[PDB]
Amino acid sequence: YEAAATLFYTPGLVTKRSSHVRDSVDLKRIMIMVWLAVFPAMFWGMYNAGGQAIAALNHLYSGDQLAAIVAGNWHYWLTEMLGGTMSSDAGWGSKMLLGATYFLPIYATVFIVGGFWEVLFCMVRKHEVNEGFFVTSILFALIVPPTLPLWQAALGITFGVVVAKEVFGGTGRNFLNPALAGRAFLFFAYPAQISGDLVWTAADGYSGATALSQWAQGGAGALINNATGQTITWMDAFIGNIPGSIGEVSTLALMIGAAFIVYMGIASWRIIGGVMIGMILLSTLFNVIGSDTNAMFNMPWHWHLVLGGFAFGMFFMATDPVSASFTNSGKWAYGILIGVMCVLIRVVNPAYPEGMMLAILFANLFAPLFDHVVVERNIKRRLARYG
Amino acid sequence: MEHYISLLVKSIFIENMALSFFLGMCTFLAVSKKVKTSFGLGIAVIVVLTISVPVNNLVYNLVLKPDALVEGVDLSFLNFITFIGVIAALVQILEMILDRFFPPLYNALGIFLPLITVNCAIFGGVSFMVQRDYSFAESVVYGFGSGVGWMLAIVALAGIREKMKYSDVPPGLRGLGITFITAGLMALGFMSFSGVQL
Amino acid sequence: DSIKKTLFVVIALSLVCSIIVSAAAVGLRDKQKENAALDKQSKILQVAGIEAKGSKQIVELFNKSIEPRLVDFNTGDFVEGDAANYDQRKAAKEASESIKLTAEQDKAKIQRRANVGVVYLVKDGDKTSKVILPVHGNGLWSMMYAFVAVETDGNTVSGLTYYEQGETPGLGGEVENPAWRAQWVGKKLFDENHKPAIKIVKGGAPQGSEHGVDGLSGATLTSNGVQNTFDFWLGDMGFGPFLTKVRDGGL
Amino acid sequence: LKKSVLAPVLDNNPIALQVLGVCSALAVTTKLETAFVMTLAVMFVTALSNFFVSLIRNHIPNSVRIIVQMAIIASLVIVVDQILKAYLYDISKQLSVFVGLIITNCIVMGRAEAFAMKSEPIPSFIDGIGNGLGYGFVLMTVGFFRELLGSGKLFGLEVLPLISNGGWYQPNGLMLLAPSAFFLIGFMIWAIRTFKPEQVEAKE
Amino acid sequence: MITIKKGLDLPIAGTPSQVISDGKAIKKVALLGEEYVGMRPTMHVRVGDEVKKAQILFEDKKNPGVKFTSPVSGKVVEINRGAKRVLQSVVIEVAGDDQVTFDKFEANQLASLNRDAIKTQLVESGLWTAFRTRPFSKVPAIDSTSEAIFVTAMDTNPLAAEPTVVINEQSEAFVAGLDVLSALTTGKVYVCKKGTSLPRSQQPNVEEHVFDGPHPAGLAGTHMHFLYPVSADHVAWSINYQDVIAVGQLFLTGELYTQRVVSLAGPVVNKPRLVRTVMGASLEQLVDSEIMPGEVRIISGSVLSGTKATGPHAYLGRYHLQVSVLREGRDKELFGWAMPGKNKFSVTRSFLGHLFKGQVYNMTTTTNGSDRSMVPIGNYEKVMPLDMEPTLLLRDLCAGDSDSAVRLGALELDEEDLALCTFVCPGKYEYGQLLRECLDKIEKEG
Amino acid sequence: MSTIIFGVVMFTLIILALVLVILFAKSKLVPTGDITISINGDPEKAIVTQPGGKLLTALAGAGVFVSSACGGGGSCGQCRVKIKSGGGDILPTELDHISKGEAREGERLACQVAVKADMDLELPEEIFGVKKWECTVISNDNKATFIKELKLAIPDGESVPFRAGGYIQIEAPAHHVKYADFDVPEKYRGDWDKFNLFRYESKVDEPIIRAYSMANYPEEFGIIMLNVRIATPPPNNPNVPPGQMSSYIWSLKAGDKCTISGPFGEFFAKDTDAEMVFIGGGAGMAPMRSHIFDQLKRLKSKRKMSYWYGARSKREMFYVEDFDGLAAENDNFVWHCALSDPQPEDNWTGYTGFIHNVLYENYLKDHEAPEDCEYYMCGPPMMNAAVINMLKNLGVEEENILLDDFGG
Ligand SMILES: Cc1cc2nc3c(=O)[nH]c(=O)nc-3n(C[C@H](O)[C@H](O)[C@H](O)COP(=O)(O)OP(=O)(O)OC[C@H]3O[C@@H](n4cnc5c(N)ncnc54)[C@H](O)[C@@H]3O)c2cc1C
Ligand SMILES: Cc1cc2nc3c(=O)[nH]c(=O)nc-3n(C[C@H](O)[C@H](O)[C@H](O)COP(=O)(O)O)c2cc1C
Ligand SMILES: Cc1cc2nc3c(=O)[nH]c(=O)nc-3n(C[C@H](O)[C@H](O)[C@H](O)COP(=O)(O)O)c2cc1C
Ligand SMILES: Cc1cc2nc3c(=O)[nH]c(=O)nc-3n(C[C@H](O)[C@H](O)[C@H](O)CO)c2cc1C
Ligand code: FES
Ligand code: FES
Ligand SMILES: [Ca+2]
Repeated sequence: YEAAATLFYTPGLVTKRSSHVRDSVDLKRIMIMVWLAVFPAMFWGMYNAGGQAIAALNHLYSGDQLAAIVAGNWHYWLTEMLGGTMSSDAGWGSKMLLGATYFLPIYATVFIVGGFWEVLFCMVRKHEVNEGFFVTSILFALIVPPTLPLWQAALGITFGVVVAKEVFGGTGRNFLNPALAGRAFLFFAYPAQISGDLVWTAADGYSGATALSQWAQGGAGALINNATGQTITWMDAFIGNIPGSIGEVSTLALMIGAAFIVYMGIASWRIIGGVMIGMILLSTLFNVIGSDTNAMFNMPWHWHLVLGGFAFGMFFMATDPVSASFTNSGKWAYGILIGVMCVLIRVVNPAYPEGMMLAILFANLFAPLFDHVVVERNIKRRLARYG
Repeated sequence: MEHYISLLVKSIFIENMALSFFLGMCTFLAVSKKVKTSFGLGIAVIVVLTISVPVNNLVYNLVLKPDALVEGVDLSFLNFITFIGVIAALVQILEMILDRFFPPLYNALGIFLPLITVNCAIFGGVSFMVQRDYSFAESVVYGFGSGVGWMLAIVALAGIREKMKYSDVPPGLRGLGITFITAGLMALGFMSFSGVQL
Repeated sequence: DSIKKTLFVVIALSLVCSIIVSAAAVGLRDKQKENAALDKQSKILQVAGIEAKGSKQIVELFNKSIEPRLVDFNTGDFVEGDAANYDQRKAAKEASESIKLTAEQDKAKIQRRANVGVVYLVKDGDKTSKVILPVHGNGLWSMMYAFVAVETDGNTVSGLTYYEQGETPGLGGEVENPAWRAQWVGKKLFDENHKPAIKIVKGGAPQGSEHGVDGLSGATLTSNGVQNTFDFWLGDMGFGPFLTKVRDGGL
Repeated sequence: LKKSVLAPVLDNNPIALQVLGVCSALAVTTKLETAFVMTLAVMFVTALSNFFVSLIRNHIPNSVRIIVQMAIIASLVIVVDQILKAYLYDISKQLSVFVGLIITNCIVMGRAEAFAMKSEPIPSFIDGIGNGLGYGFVLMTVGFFRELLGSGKLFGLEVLPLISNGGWYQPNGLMLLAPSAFFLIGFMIWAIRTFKPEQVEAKE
Repeated sequence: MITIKKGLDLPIAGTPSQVISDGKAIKKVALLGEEYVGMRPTMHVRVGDEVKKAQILFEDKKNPGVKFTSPVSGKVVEINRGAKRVLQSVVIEVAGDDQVTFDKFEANQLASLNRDAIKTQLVESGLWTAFRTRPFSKVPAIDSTSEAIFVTAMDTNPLAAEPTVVINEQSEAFVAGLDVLSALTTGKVYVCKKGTSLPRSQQPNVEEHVFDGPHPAGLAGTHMHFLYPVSADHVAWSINYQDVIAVGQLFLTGELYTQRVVSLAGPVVNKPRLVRTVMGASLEQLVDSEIMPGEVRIISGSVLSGTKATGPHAYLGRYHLQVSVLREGRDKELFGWAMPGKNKFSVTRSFLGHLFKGQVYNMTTTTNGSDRSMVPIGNYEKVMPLDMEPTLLLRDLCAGDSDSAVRLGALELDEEDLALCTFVCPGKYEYGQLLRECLDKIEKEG
Repeated sequence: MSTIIFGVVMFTLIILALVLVILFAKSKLVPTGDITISINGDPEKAIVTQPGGKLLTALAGAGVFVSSACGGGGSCGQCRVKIKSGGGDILPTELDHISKGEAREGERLACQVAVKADMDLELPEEIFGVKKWECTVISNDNKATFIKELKLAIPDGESVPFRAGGYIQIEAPAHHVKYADFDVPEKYRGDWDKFNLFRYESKVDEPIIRAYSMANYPEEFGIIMLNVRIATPPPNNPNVPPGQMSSYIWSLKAGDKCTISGPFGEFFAKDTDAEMVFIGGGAGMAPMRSHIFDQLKRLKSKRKMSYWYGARSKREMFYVEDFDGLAAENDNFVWHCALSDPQPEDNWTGYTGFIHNVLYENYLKDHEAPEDCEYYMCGPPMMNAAVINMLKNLGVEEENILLDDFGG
């Protein structure tokens, strides 16, 4: 049937003009390589989502109180049925399963609903179904809290795929990041479900702040894991033993995944370098200045790196080839602006604890302007007749 | 000039003159076909706002504010006529013909002011300066922050549209529709700041 | 000739337009002021708990039951003046009547103090039963204003209404929720030592508490704004002296 | 006669074929009441401005006719603002700057210059009414969606029971923010140009 | 001296052995009509006409005075026309040795000849079509003059012949051609070459320049970009070493010299080597019994910028100096896009093939993937050494923005210059077509 | 009361703002002297205004006002005007409303350019250039069932100056006409009865003016010859109104007066030695006859010529005798005709099918060089489309085919 013949096999075509020999790479391989790069982050996110939920549940409840709670939620009683346990001594398998029962529904809903719009647009416009949706859907599914409603997820992916990408003509035509566009739609339409203390841990009745919401209140002294009463350390933040979005937590896993796609030449190291440069410079400037009241002024760069979605955005979503600048000189400025905006929104803006999404969405507007600035200098050099 | 930069940041980002208050769209969505024109147009708007807002503040405080001319008398209903006339006069001559010194400046941005003389952005800036009890203590912070935001937004839109030549928008959505969608996305991006913690 | 004709026509047009505009503007000024007064009095009556529908009803009830007064914050004692038409916001804005606060005192981030406040006494018969204190402070997105009605003992809140907040609807704008505003009735502003005791309890106040109030769900920054507002205004720098005078009796 | 008033509604819409009069059109459309009042105010101002400009185009000094028409428009807008502040205070408070910004609205100046300067008074008045109706169409059709989906109300009447009132609907936050107006206008233009292909723009 | 850092030496198998051996007998030659840019022929011959060597076959309507002549003596046997009756090729069957003869000179006199005499001799002999013009790669008009002539004494195309081996057989002819070009040049003559030694002309006008690096280093476009940037106001002329040998032989002996030395190489060639053939030879006869069995594609020129040699186009192009043969990859492979390619070539590092340095690939004509929109992962900048913005230039070309392509520098390029950009495109675009279509638009206005 | 001050303040503010604009800010560093704008390079019709204001105001004073919709500003760019004096300021927003070549050679938007220095510019004027002749009809009869010939005498003895391939403009006071009001010979009755056109009628009372080609050629003096085809409602929807002026010309009598005007035209041949080919059909016969006659009798050109005509049946071609005489007097010309609707009683089917098919199959299919000759055509739109498509497929370049908009 058509579905198999277009996905599994290679088209079996030949060159009809110009270069009679072609490079082996293609969009399918590029997108699949990106898609495979987030698997470690996905699996660790599921594990952490299960572990945090189990810890919070066993902290709040015990005995018949815990039994009534588990009997009342389908995630919990399905985990119990499938052999896992909700006891405090649950192994890694039970935590992975409990994280799966949160992640998988979101991923399936996102994929199906986005693919509907993709296929509809491609059919009506007589195109061939593209491949970047595989990356879009998984990134969107990974950058949302464990407790998103499925209808909200569907609305977000609909907005991201239709308004931001398909309206402009599909893959390679848009100028904005679709996953971030959908996340921003959710962010500004339904703030109560994607912010606060109630959404980042999937334990019923549990309410607890997160790392950046705690630093803004009390500095490094306020970083405490209320579920277990221990203090969050830099190693915990780096490994990914902290609450948050599903896939953002593990900086080690994100680095392991991103190393491959940076080595392979798919992700641009220039953008990552620019992001790091901007973040380090602005964070160190704030550290030098200091402040009597704002506790965010004293967070160092190596703490900025591991908290929030900084690593995830920098590695996997600040490097979108279509949204970024097309010139090698402009890529440095693009990354620098992204890092500067992220740190600035983190430190100075009191309304939001994180700023990666807004920073990237802002830099997407000005990347073409950096491209223009570079190309105009190139044109002047040409008119000087030395180019 | 400096009163407090939380005012400037807010007006640049969240309540942006173009992308939030919809001020100046009739030319913002039309002249943004090319970057070269938009750059000078935005610079001209910047200077006109910066000079006009404090001047209208002074005129309002000295003549049109309740009392301030004679006790028990309030001329505040002439605000619209006075503001529009002052905006028209302070440009149509006092720059259009005034800019004889600096010919390379006049041919650079002096060619764009004839279009802005009745643009709604200028009048909206003055009207905001009045509606909110600002002062010459602010003097220029608000006007400059609004003008720079307008210039930045229009230049960014022009750059985006130039980069957009590779797109394949549907025939019915070509032109005004896709421009409106792009402006909406630009505002979504621009919604990232609301204040400053020193 | 040309110049004379253009001057004449401009003269005529200006005269006609000016006459029409001035007549229209001067005719309706009193009605505009009346509309503003009605808008304020409606909220004041609603806070006082007096049922009123219609312009005539609002006017008659406000004239019958309410009595605006001016208070000097430094000594918490009444002063004589045009209490009904006072403009505390403009007084704060101006440089003569008002003062600049210091970073130590500016708990609510209001940055200036009017130096002469206006309070409304609720009267039934010849006596006084309540005093309505306008308080305001900075939230997360904008400045928030509210009226708090305290009984004549100087401790017990009879009601609270936020009438200009501008926060985020559904998340930070819940300060206007009737179910939340109904929690304040019966709470005590001060402890046995006569210091501020109102606390916006994060995660919900204990049931039956005499000082705690439930915090807004997911809006801790606006809860902090409210807490700062009440900390500043209930303190000795705000309405503290006047409230001590009220508690002394004879209001 | 009626062709002049009705054609601008959809054949030559002020905002869907040209880009005039969006500044307030997209800022005062979070409430259907404010949208309706703004539409009526624009109708009033445009009709009377066109009538008065037409009555005097024979003797108007060609050198400075812009000042004359602007003065007429400003006087009319001032009168409208006073009337709204006196009789519809609750709504006039919400409009704020955008009642005044009618002076710089492109529709009022464009119709005055292009049609009133060379048309008979009654035709100019009818043209102003028609252009006002065309403007109001977009105003009200944006306001309907924004209000309904952002607060579950129409003209303030409850239609969708909110969760905060024990209902079932959770209002959308974006509909109370600026980008929703852009998106709605764009998709409106898309639908209009799909059902009337004659208005499509050329690629070159 | 001048070092090209960016580029790509394509590691295709079947590299020729740099030794010249006599080629097979040829019975048919032809003048391809579509390889001359923007020319409208005016046929002077009809099927059955007997033609001498250097006898005019046709001339161009849009370039008055230019004459295209026969490479061999024989009979016109076929005239092929495609859609819209566009000329495809004029075929001549070799017979006899009658030829047209021209003036002679001594090696001492060449540097002092008049430009008009040189141009008349070249136009009459038909060698005037060896020159090409940047921009627009057209044959220069007879009455036009250029201030910089570029001689290409190096070849870096895949499976290309070694120019030194060929030149050392014809040192005197090469020197004479350089001397003639020195009088023609009205300026300087640039002899672009590698770091090895070549016969040298004593004239001050002639300058030798050395280029080092991967493939792009061998293109006249790169040479011009680095030594004499071209524009609408500055046009240079491009010629190659074999044409220079032909010019020298013409001005030395008074008769046209039509021999060529072309490399026959490819994955499916039994014994790659250099073969001594005639100009415009029939590839179907040249490759007879030289290839392995199966379905293969015969290309006139390198695999990067050649022309498929099928039917009416099965003849050696005038500007090509090699023949490449490789198999047709029509098969479908299950999950081929996902395999860990240990034997798959790519300019990126997502295949295992790049780990095995020195590996050589039996490449085919497959298009690895299907057409898609451009997602710029940044391959073009790896292979474009010029001082341009390749991604922006290519997007402008694809969008049809000719007026902006000129700003970004499209006037300096030729279809051979974008060959690597076409090669490494993840979207499988062909950019030579777009560049030519935009250049035609630019040229057809003024 | 006390509104006198309220009025006075507004009055004084307005008057101050107006007088400031009139007085120009107390000092202008421009020359301040009288400056001259010249039109078409001659002193007359020039304008002299002091520096200040757009060039469009000087043009309006000259009476050649140009479209300036949307208040100018480069919004749509219809204000272009050719400027002949030295170069000056050209705004960046004008550089895309005209070609890259026009961006330099004096083309500028007048609504944006301002009167600041002495200027010279060019614009067309007196475009009408009308001179007419009070021509009187001579005779009129049917050449085909839907075509009629018309002869009319000319005052002052001489023929109105004209060129082959041009058109004249004819005027007439129209009235209501009914198709029964005029008659046709018997040989056209055979289908006039079958289609029952007599029942059609039209109502008009306004004057009519239209451009029409002539069938004669310049060497004829004192007479102009032309043919007209009736505009009848299509058989697939007879309710469409008939053609008022066609019915007028078909119904009016001899001795009627119609005035010829604008005999210049806009399409003409040119002197090139290349062979020329003609194809015609129906109403298109007149321009082809004009060209053939002008080249063969008046010019007596040596270039090779040929002509094919596309008729429906024998009932639709006419005056073949003139072309036979042309072929007899000159051997470098040939005549042909084809039947697209052959009828059995015609008893002659020398050529059939559409004109383009016969042309290609008989002549061009074996022609030496189709691209080395020029083509002239006229006829029904679908014949024209077939002919041009056929020629382009045969490979003839664009410039060698000449197309007339009216078709015929
Ligand atoms: C340069 C030039 C040269 C011309 N030369 C000739 C010539 O040599 N001989 C000649 O006879 N005419 C010639 N014409 C006129 C041409 O044939 C017009 O098409 C014709 O005059 C239209 O009919 P009318 O003027 O009678 O009707 P109009 O007053 O133009 O009114 C329209 C009438 O024509 C009919 N009609 C309009 N369009 C169509 C259509 N597409 N199909 C069918 N019916 C239609 C309608 O039913 C209606 O009755 C020439 C015109 C031009 C501009
Ligand atoms: C790519 C990405 C972008 C994010 N952007 C934002 C943002 O702009 N604003 C925000 O409040 N949270 C954002 N988040 C969520 C935070 O990273 C984090 O999960 C959440 O704020 C919980 O609090 P914490 O950051 O203190 O852990 C983002 C997460 C990811 C993965
Ligand atoms: C778009 C958006 C708007 C918000 N608006 C408000 C607001 O108006 N008031 C508020 O208190 N919190 C608001 N929040 C939530 C705060 O950002 C913050 O997460 C919260 O105050 C933390 O509460 P907690 O201390 O209980 O975790 C908003 C969040 C988002 C994403
Ligand atoms: C390295 C890389 C990163 C990508 N990142 C994203 C991303 O963050 N969001 C997204 O929607 N698509 C992403 N894509 C897919 C694709 O580039 C994107 O949809 C483009 O904007 C084209 O629509 C990515 C692709 C690659 C190769
Ligand atoms: S209404 Fe047109 S610019 Fe404001
Ligand atoms: S008509 Fe608008 S610029 Fe000329
Ligand atoms: Ca204040």
